[PDB]
Amino acid sequence: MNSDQVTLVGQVFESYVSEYHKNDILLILKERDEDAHYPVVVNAMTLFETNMEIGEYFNMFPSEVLTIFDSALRRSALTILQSLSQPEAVSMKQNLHARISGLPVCPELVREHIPKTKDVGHFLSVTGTVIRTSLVKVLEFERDYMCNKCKHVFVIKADFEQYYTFCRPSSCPSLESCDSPTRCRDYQEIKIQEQVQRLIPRSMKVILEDDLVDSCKSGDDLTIYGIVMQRWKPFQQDVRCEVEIVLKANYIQVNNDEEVQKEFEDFWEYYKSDPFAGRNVILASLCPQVFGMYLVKLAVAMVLAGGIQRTDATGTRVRGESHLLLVGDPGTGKSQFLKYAAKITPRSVLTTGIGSTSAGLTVTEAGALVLADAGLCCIDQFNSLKEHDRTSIHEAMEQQTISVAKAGLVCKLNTRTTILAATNPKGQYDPQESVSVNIALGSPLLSRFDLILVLLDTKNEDWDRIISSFILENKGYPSKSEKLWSMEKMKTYFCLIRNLQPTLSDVGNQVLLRYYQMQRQSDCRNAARTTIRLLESLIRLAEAHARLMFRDTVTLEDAITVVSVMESSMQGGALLGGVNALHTSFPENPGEQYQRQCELILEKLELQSLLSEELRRLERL
Amino acid sequence: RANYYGKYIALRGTVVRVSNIKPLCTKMAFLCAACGEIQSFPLPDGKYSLPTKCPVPVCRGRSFTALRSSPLTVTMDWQSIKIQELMSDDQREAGRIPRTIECELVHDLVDSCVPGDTVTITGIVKVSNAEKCMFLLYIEANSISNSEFSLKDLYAIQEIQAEENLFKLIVNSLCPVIFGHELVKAGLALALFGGSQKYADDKNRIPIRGDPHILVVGDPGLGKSQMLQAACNVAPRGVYVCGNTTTTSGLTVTAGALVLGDQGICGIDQFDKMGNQHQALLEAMEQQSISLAKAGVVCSLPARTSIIAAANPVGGHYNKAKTVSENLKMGSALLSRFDLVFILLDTPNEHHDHLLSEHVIAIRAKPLSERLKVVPGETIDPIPHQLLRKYIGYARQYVYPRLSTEAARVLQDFYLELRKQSQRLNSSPITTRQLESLIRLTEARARLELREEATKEDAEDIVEIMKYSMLGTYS
Amino acid sequence: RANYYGKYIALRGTVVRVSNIKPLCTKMAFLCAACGEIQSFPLPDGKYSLPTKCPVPVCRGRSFTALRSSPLTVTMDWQSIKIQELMSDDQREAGRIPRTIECELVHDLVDSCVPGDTVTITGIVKVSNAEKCMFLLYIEANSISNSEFSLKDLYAIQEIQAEENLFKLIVNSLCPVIFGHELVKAGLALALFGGSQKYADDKNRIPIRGDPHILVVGDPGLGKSQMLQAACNVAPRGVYVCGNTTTTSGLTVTAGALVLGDQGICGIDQFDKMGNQHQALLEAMEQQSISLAKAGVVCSLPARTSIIAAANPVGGHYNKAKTVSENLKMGSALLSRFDLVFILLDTPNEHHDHLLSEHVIAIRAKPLSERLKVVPGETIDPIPHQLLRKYIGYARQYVYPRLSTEAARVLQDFYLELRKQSQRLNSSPITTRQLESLIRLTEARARLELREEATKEDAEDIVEIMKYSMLGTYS
Ligand SMILES: Nc1ncnc2c1ncn2[C@@H]1O[C@H](COP(=O)(O)OP(=O)(O)O)[C@@H](O)[C@H]1O
Ligand SMILES: Nc1ncnc2c1ncn2[C@@H]1O[C@H](COP(=O)(O)OP(=O)(O)O)[C@@H](O)[C@H]1O
Ligand SMILES: Nc1ncnc2c1ncn2[C@@H]1O[C@H](COP(=O)(O)OP(=O)(O)O)[C@@H](O)[C@H]1O
Ligand SMILES: [Mg+2]
Ligand SMILES: [Mg+2]
Ligand SMILES: [Mg+2]
Repeated sequence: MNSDQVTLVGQVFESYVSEYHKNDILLILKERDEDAHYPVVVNAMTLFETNMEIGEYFNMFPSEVLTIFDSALRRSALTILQSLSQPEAVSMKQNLHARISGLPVCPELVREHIPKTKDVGHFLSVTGTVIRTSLVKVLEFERDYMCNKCKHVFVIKADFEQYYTFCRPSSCPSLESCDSPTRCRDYQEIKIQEQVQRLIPRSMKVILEDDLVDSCKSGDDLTIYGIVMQRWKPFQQDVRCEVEIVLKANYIQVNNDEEVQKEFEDFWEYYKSDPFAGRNVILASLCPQVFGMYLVKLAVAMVLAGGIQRTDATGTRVRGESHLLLVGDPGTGKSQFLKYAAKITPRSVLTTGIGSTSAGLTVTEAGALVLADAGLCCIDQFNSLKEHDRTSIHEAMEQQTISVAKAGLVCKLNTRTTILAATNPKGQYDPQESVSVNIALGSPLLSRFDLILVLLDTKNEDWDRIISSFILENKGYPSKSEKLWSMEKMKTYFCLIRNLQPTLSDVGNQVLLRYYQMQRQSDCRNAARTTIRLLESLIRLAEAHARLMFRDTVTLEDAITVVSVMESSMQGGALLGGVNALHTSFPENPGEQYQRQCELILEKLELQSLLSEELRRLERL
Repeated sequence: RANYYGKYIALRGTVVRVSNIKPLCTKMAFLCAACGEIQSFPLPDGKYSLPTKCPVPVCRGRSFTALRSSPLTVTMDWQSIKIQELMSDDQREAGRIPRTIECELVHDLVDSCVPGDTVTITGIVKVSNAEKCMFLLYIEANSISNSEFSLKDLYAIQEIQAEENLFKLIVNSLCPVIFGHELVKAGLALALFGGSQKYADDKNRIPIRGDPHILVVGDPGLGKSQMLQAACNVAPRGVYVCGNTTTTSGLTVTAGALVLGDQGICGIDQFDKMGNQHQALLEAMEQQSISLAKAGVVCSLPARTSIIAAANPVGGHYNKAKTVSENLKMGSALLSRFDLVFILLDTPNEHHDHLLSEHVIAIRAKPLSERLKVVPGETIDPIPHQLLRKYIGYARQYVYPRLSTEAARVLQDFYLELRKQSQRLNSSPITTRQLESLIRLTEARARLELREEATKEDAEDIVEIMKYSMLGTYS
Repeated sequence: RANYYGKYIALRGTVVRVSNIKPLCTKMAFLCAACGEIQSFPLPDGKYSLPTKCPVPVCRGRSFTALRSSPLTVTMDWQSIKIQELMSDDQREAGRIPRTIECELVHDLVDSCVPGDTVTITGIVKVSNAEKCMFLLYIEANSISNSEFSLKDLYAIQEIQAEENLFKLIVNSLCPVIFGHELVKAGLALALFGGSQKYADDKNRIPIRGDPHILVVGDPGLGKSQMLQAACNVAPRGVYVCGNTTTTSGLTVTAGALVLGDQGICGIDQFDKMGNQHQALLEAMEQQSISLAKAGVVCSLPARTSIIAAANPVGGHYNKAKTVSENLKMGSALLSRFDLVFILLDTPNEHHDHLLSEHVIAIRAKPLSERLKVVPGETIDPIPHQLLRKYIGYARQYVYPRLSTEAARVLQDFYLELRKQSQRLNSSPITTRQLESLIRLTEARARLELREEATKEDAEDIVEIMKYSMLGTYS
């Protein structure tokens, strides 16, 4: 390169670092130790837009720029030390480094796939996970060997391209014709596997150096801004030489459009007079290959909504998710719902159940529950799930954490997953002889499931004809209106409402408390659904219903909806009556039904002081 | 073997052993002695050599030093592929696997193939070294394609279509040794062709399988072990497996039997005797896919099968005065998946036994049940199985049948009187699966005659056959 | 990592891989050339070298010959130990094992450590070779010690001792989330501290264990899975293991769970599901030692554990009209070793549920049963668990309680009326273990208040907690 170019580049970086990076260098100067290591973080877009010439000089030879910036940082530190007013609690350090970040979003610099052979000497950005990890080891850099046959000492260095080997020199750079270890560094070796979510992918062997050692973990998402170079091997006569692709790291990250919003507020601002029309439209687009079955489709959305985790200070943490289980005669559509819900959720694992061994349901290696962190694992054929395995999940289903010390290793892992289940009612189902009798599951397990919906096929002469016409005429989506919704829109909708944190209110909790106190003993209090875990779920479902309607303040409507749904969930013994889930259709007008439901609920449980306020609010809208 | 050395030829096969990538160098540069003028010797096929002479202007050569950093060095990709050659012909009884030859992709290729294809490869044939004058054979690829019937095959299939009674000729030629059992052979013929696949609502699809499943149950000695051998023989891809030498690890993926029977039939014998693998194929046959058997850690593979099973009652001979449920040892889950479960009986008649004895000694020297029976005094010469094999392949990839408005009414009416009648009586519960099965079987009787319609007679012919495991039999 | 090269530092850790002993030479001699004058070149750190020059009187050197028999050569011992660092701080959720640094002992040391210790090592840091410019890090020992609280720790523990009601502030601080269940928390607090170990008759001893064992049995949903988590958290050394993924080789030495939880808590959850490993712990918790599991060929190792277990009745909910033995599915051998077995019931009250619901919705926004409760209207701010963790350590190795004459009379009296009433009534037989357990627990109620006595109310506080699994509950 030209002599003036590097000088101008160094001037640019030193000016930028002196203008925008005084606090960090001041902090770095005021530290103990003399010569260990100290990095500096510098953004790229700002200095790229400050001068147009630096970018062209940078993104063609990404080797000299780092050294020039290191020299600029050194001279800046020297200048600051010279112009210092408190030279007592300060120390001068000879080891500085550079770390650039904030690369543009150009398609050819944010490539997700590993380059084949075309990117050598190009600055790239890759993302992926971690598989293997080596040990901390120390290299030798430079020797300063004894001077032979001459006087001036030699400062020969090592070469990276030859696996850190040393070549014996014989031609001295001496002016005349006469021609004849307290240094340490750091090292590591890591393997990166490309993610499958955004895609079998191959592996990238990344090499770390200096401070980057002991800064990565197995099983985390990484983003490295490194250079791509080639590593050779010693040559053998009359064979095929071997090469490899590596990635020298220069920076690391531990990371783990207004149009979509504007569309969402347009949608939930148009539906202002009628708030339940939006909810009806949301529920209709779920699994639109099935006719009817309002309650189950609402329950699936409520379960998939989620909740918030609330951990106490010292040791304890409570559950913040929900679980669902369905029972019914074969041929009702249980598998369709699981298949459809296995796709909307970003991360989901589909398993057979009885065909899955103990290596998946628990830890062995990662199984199924641990592998589905922050996701949803679907469970099928729960009738005979290998009773040992069927009972060895009580710990991880309620405490969200496994605690195993098999073979004297003492390993602890985290698992937070919503479980969906569907099993056949072995034996001819009866209206009486509650689920604990027909399916014969233990009471401790038949308490952690929030909603248990029962499906029964009975004698009717209308639903059969409607479903026969639906199947035969091939009338996909009988509502020919072009509202629908695409699957990507639903995925974005359910991936965006997970960020809101609703807060409880006073017109709310009183209703749930009175309902729980009333239900704790009416005349039979069932046998297993009247424990303390009932109220712990009545809040998690009422809160989840509030995150599907774009708000963060629970009101009377959410409480009424959740109470009605959960009361309908409890088959047989109840306080209003049981309604079959399958024989339910979308109401033509939801406002009148909501008003009737509120008037029916708020009379026998004495909260009449709220009914007047609610009717006044409903009238004035 | 020997002669085809350095001669351009062409091949055809599949891919099973796609490997990783690793670069290689072909024109890496060398250092120069004395003066400058470096050079870029064309090193051949990745074998290190030395420039014993250098052209240069003048003087001596040598200059034996490597300079593997200059931009003069050029690199390119590499790959390795193994090809297994198809069944083709020469059906020798020996269990010798077909020979395999390796392939090498040079540049701008790679990631153009996936495990399992049908590819045509043309390239030069060279000889490797150091697998010591002991070498092997491998081919350097030059062009790759991706994805055929002869003219005579077409002429034959049009003449076969030209027959006046195509259904009789194909139902009475599957197995001519066995006498009688018209309806079971008709059901097997219907199963061989198959139905259509529905991709409705492309954005989410959730596809539904389009093939039937038939189980045969009856007394021993009726001959229900050769109607299946012939059916397995006449198929583009088939496999026959017993019910005692296989386990859960055998039928499913560990490449199981179901995977090998993709787009074909995987008929299983001695079905009743299984007692531990019953709950291992419900997911596979219904989900139309199978996942990994190691803790269920994704890695799913397609498995399209048309499983055909034959079994005997639990107590040997089946007595006539009991209930049907206890004589099969099957739950309500696995008994409803199958479309047709034929029940056969052995009764001591007079005329039928006489005719059967006459046939079995001579070999060693209107409802849809009589129009198919052969009245003696005519020639019903069967089509060779070799020609019938080439017919199914043409049928299954050039015609996609669909239902018509007229035919759907009959199926709907049948379903309506079936449900309202059997919802009170005691029998297997009738779900919505039977409505889909009737559609699938009506679609099935449209690929045998090479048509794309649904006539009223088409739907009427799937009513009489259905009344052989349903109501027409439970009594 | 890099900077500390050849710099004197100090360490602290545990020893786990004591190795064998093999000698090495440092002052080996060499032969001389021409004339005599054998020399004793200083060979450095066991690396063979050659004396290219010999001082001698005059003339050439060479003399490259070994003479490894003269008494000039000396030999010295050697060893190799690895050290793993303690938990210390930085409680990251990541499961990375602490870094291990090797150690080397030179002379006059060796046989100074055994597997399992707390040692401080000071020595120079050096770099090895030939694990090729690739090396590792190891430390040459210079001095060894064997086996501390800061002054602020003494001040803090003194201030906590200065509390006016020390019992309440520790019984209502183990887990503040759970409402109610005061007696079980008191029992857990008593078990956490422990008692005294009796070495009576030192010449033969036969030591008797000096720690209790607690079991909790009750209906599901009462919260008996977090009071144990909190108890395990506040301990100098604690391990928590489920009862499902562990086998006989897991709990016992195959390094089992019990040996790892030496001098601490090894709480086990889901105790009822175990049906095969029951008979593998009676010896372990009774004899206070465990031998080898390979044919029992000696090789014993200490294991002091304070097992805490929580279990579920066999029939889910526990019915109120049955016998106690059938609702537990436990014999008379594994039911008598435990000192206390709390039985909890779930009944639908009107005030308790009203208060509990208010507490659980607010969190998301005289006999020894009333003096421990907290009435509304005052602050009971708990001690942070970090400070309480360092209090048990001081209370465990600086105070040894001893029974007094006055307190023994009450225990003897209680045992006397217990025996004459268990003679006739039906219950678990009252063996001689009850008196020893009462002595152990009365000793326990002398270590929480940091005292060495046994006064009357100390012994009276143990007759009321005892009446919650005994007679006070059998009805
Ligand atoms: N409302 C409906 N509309 C269309 N098809 C349906 C409907 N209900 C059920 N089905 C059919 O029933 C099948 C569902 O079977 P399913 O009951 O999930 O099996 P399993 O009992 O093994 O879970 C689907 O293939 C679907 O075609
Ligand atoms: N209709 C028939 N014509 C000629 N042979 C028959 C007929 N039915 C049965 N067989 C004879 O019975 C044998 C088949 O026995 P099979 O009934 O398949 O045994 P399994 O009941 O164990 O399957 C064949 O060898 C065949 O010769
Ligand atoms: N007194 C209480 N106060 C607050 N939460 C409670 C109380 N009792 C039980 N819980 C709730 O019950 C859960 C504990 O369940 P638990 O009864 O330990 O299950 P198991 O019976 O299987 O051990 C906790 O998450 C907690 O939130
Ligand atoms: Mg299913
Ligand atoms: Mg057979
Ligand atoms: Mg527990």
